[PDB]
Amino acid sequence: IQPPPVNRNLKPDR
Amino acid sequence: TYVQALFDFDPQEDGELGFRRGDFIHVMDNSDPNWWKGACHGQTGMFPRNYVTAVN
Repeated sequence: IQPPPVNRNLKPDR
Repeated sequence: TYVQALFDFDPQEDGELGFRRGDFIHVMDNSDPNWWKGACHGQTGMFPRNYVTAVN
């Protein structure tokens, strides 16, 4: 069990 | 519309919503497929869709 990678280039404030 | 956190999320950028595993979040804008926006602990912010599950 492990948190998913966070994909900040997909953020909607970008 | 509610979701529950699957993992802790430690925010790194302004606008990111902090929560712990198990917390309930009120979804306010899930228009983006990747990052949802909602409220937890008296704040609004965004967080990855895949850090939560819908609940009933």
